[PDB]
Amino acid sequence: RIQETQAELPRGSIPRSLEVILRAEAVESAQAGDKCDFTGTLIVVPDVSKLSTPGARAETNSRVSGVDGYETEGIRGLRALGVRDLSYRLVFLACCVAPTNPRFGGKELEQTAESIKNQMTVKEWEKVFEMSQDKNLYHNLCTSLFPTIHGNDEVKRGVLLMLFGGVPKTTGEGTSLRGDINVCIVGDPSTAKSQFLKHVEE
Amino acid sequence: RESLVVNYEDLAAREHVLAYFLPEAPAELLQIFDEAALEVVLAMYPKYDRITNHIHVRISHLPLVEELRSLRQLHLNQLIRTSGVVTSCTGVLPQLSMVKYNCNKCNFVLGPFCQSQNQEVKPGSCPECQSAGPFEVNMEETIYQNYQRIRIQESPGKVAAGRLPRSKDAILLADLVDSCKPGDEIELTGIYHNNYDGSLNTANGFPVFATVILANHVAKKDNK
Ligand SMILES: Nc1ncnc2c1ncn2[C@@H]1O[C@H](COP(=O)(O)OP(=O)(O)O)[C@@H](O)[C@H]1O
Ligand SMILES: [Mg+2]
Ligand SMILES: [Zn+2]
Repeated sequence: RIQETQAELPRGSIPRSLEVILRAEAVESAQAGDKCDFTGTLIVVPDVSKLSTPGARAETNSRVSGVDGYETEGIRGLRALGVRDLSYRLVFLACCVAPTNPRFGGKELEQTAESIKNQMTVKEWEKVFEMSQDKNLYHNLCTSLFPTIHGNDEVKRGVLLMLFGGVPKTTGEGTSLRGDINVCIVGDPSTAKSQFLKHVEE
Repeated sequence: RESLVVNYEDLAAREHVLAYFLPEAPAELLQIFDEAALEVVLAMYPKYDRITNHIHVRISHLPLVEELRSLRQLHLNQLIRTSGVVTSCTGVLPQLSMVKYNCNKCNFVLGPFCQSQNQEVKPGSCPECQSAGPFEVNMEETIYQNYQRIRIQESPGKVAAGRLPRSKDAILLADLVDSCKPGDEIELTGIYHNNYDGSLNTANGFPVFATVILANHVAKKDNK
């Protein structure tokens, strides 16, 4: 099940949801919460749902008429004439799924560092390597992540480190060591807490 | 006349494989020959499809002349040629050929079914109302074919040692009817037939089979 993206919504409306059918090799390609592009066809699927009223229906064109004792009326008459409701619903049948905004322009696919690097293009990894070698990268990331926020440098730095996170571990006894930091901003009104959260969300 | 007489001598002289296949499986071979004769006639005469739409091929001068006392289970399903004297002959009866049925529960007319010589065609469901229930012949939309049973016994001159003449039933269809008459001495070509509905399963005795000859060609022995 997918649903309408937020930028597509008209005024006063809830996002429409349609169910897309993925087949043989596209079959695991869209995960919950993923912004995806689906290429395929919009199809109708006969759905069994009525009592809005009797609606459109199909029946034989052959002019049969039940004899006395077998009058083609009621349920026997509907069964004899092959009467069925022509009720349908729209469904997308996707031949192909792609991320809407791809991360690396090269090629998606175990997610090791080399897999991510191979996933890139040449210019993309030029940039990645460049900024990895960037002295003063910490400040540059803080400034390029929160441009419109003045001051609050520590909050920028901490939110950045949250974005990068630590290393999860497992103890021999089975204890799991948390490897990603949590940050809480406490502040007076209008000090841009919601703005930090919106920056990170977007 | 809707019937083409083919000489077996000519067929064998031209093409001997068909002639050798002909008396072993004559039901199939005669079906094929009828279809091909229809094609050749419709090619020669395009307007003849509205006359008969079925051409019968009658095989003539078959060399496999067996007298009635000599037919065995070896001969079953084979094209045989015999001779004898017609002793009885029913009237021309109408037999179902392409039978349309009425579903007498919803009155739908169930499409034409071929009537074989072997068994009664019995419809299954009605295509519309899906009733297995009773049907009836639609006798207005059915097409029929002429039917006639004759009993043919050996000519009394042939039966000789002091023994009794043997007789077989033969079935004449649709052109062969009224080609014989009680008292006629004829040459009968036909399929020695076993499998329709007569097998004595009623424990009235031994499990013996009644046999008939599906006449394919009748040739009287006299002036005209
Ligand atoms: N350096 C800053 N300090 C305080 N407020 C700022 C700063 N920069 C921008 N603002 C503005 O203050 C407004 C209130 O921010 P908001 O996060 O909505 O309030 P709150 O912090 O109460 O959730 C925002 O529109 C934001 O743009
Ligand atoms: Mg707030
Ligand atoms: Zn019916």
